Amino acid sequence: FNAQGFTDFDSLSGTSTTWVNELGSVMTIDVDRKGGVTGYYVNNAPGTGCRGLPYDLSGHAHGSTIAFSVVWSNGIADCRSATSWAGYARKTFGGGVQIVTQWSLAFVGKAGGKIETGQNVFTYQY
Amino acid sequence: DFDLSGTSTTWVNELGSVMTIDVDRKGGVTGYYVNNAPGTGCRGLPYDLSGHAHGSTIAFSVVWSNGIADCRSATSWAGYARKTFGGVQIVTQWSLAFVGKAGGKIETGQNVFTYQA
Ligand SMILES: O=C(O)CCCC[C@@H]1SC[C@@H]2NC(=O)N[C@@H]21
Ligand SMILES: O=C(O)CCCC[C@@H]1SC[C@@H]2NC(=O)N[C@@H]21
Repeated sequence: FNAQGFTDFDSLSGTSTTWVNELGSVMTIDVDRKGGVTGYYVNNAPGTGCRGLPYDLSGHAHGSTIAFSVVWSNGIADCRSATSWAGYARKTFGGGVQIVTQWSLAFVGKAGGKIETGQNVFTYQY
Repeated sequence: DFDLSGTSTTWVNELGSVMTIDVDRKGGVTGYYVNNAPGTGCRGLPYDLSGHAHGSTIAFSVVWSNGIADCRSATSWAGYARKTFGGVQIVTQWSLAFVGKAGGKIETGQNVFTYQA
């Protein structure tokens, strides 16, 4: 792969790439030829659980847009939580690459079922 | 409750969208989404869906391109299982990503899926 060449999420078709957000959480995504997204997310987000373990990641990317989800369970830690990202590619004028996302986090607290929301921007890294 | 492994299940939301999901051994989710939301594109044909369920939580993703019709957008839902009075409900927040005349926008809202056997 090359960030120079990056056109849209088609530029990933058949590539392995690592992406860090502003919280230092890292996803390592395998994009297949037909736009299927598999790999692992590492939460390193302060203030939150299940940090620094691999969590299975599945989604799809087409054109400028991408959606993917994690359930926070692998048989090691369970945070009783699932997270979903939808977003679009952004090409930096510096010739790097970004994914701008809204994430939804669903969990069941002492107060029962609840749904927290926010933004992550992931920057391509090697 | 989402701990479904071995079988398909059919869910329908307040917008009258249908999804049918296969939950593997791990808690992985494949299947198709069928949208019929008032005022949206890509209504009535199926789109691939991927995600994961475990315990009282699930998350799944649909890109709206199936080789037939493309609305150049993607949705992810995250949700929690609410027990009603046999069929479990999935209460969810969805984010919808599209690039338009005002570039990348990301709209949000809530969906309740209802089970059917
Ligand atoms: O604490 C939990 O309930 C489980 C881990 C949550 C990590 C969240 S997902 C939203 C945000 N983005 C990240 O990369 N980390 C946090
Ligand atoms: O209009 C588009 O960009 C493609 C179809 C999107 C359908 C949305 S996804 C959120 C909401 N929930 C549904 O079941 N349908 C709409």
